[PDB]
Amino acid sequence: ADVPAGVQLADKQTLVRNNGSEVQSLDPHKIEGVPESNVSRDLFEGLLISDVEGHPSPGVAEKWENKDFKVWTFHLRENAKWSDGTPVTAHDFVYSWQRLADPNTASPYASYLQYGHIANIDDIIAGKKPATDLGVKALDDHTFEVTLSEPVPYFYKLLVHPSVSPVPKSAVEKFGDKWTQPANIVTNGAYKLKNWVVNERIVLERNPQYWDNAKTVINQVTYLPISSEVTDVNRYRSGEIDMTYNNMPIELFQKLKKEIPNEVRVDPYLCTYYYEINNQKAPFNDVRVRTALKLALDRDIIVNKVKNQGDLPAYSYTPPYTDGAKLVEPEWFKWSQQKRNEEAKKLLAEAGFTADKPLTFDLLYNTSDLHKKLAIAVASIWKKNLGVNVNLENQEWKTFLDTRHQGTFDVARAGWCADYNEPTSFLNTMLSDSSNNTAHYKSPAFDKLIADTLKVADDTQRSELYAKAEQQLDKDSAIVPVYYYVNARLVKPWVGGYTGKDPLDNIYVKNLYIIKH
Ligand SMILES: [U]
Ligand SMILES: [U]
Ligand SMILES: [U]
Ligand SMILES: [U]
Ligand SMILES: [U]
Ligand SMILES: [U]
Ligand SMILES: [U]
Ligand SMILES: [U]
Repeated sequence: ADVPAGVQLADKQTLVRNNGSEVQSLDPHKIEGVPESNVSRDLFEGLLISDVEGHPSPGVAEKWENKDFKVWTFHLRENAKWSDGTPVTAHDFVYSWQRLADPNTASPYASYLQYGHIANIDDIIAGKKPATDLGVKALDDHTFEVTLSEPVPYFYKLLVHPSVSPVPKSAVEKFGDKWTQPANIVTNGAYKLKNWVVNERIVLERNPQYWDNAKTVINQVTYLPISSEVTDVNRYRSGEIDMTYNNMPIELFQKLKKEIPNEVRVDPYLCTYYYEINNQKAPFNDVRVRTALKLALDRDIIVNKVKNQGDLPAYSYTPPYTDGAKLVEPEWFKWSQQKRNEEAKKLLAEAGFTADKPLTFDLLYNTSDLHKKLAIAVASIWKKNLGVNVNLENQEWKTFLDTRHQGTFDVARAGWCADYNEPTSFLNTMLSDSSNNTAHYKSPAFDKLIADTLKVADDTQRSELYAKAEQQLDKDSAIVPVYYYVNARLVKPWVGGYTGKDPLDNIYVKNLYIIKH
């Protein structure tokens, strides 16, 4: 943390953050969500990290070079250590990226190495070559070299993500799936794991072996798993929570802006809220049905009337303000809702649905006051506008993600936030073979458009291809875009270091500090 001249620090440097839900895991290769990544950034540190404003910056690698954007060489700082005192080396990264790639690990983020185009990853994911053929090597203990199959000028931006953080081989190998328990885990970030009580709390304590430990200020941070946004706000206002999770309750938000304006942080956020359609399950394999659902949803009611927190009506998957996005707003988005409603009704009537044999399906969401309120509103809008019936179903976070991967669903509430600020951080998840493709969308036309983006060495041609890829996605109505998020959360006045400037919201508790109060 960089504490400004003249700020008086509190004697007690502890922080309590709400984290939305119980994490899927603390293993960097088994996680895919925001709550998981929130904890992962304090415990495991990769090659690069985001600074306090979100720019990719030195992490374990103090400096790096690239040859033709294909061969990337990372110079690892000599004093990088794990919490047990042992050095962090390039061998740790070699083992770790191989483990990520290995199909036996079944990482939801195995395809992150396809997004970076690391040599031989397609063959490794497919079981054709062993994980040891991945194009990574330790040239020495402090030098990690990555070889890509084609030039990727933005490759280094990918490297702040938890899936490419190192994991300690000896603990993994010795304890298997219990390696992340507090008695066994070993970490290389600014913190170490102290306590982990499922559905209660995660408590982290400063890691004195962290190379940048002298600049860490917070000695202990607790992450809570509260999925009720009302409850989070309540325990924030009671004094227990210093930073809410960034999901705000419809019940209280308007009141909060008038009651504690200075605590209500609202900043840009590269995330999209949408209804994910299971594209492989009838009748959702019919484009007429998917298009009907997309068009009948009334974003103006949802965004400005029911939620009204500053979100923007969405017409794409990639947020339009992503670095490199130059998207074309489709003509349907400019129509009246009435006109969208008629076309929708028309498509379902065309698809064989009637008042007597209507369209009935489930709407799955992760337990939340916000998602439940939005799902009820969407259910009523779809009922009223299109005559479709929906059965709402909530599931806890971890189970919810597994259901989507399983494909044991119809429609699910969903949100995707960028892992790196470039359109492919969204678009790559809709590739036929992506491990993150829970829409189960498979389009050769879409796959080809994205494959072509690294076959040109021109930024405008690349941006035109992303725009066309979004148009392919939209034409197929793979999903139902709802709104682009704003990052809205409450932060006590004594919490220093949170700028709100990072559109990815990659917070590190090592950058924060408690002001005397
Ligand atoms: U004190
Ligand atoms: U650049
Ligand atoms: U940029
Ligand atoms: U269903
Ligand atoms: U509620
Ligand atoms: U460039
Ligand atoms: U105080
Ligand atoms: U105090």
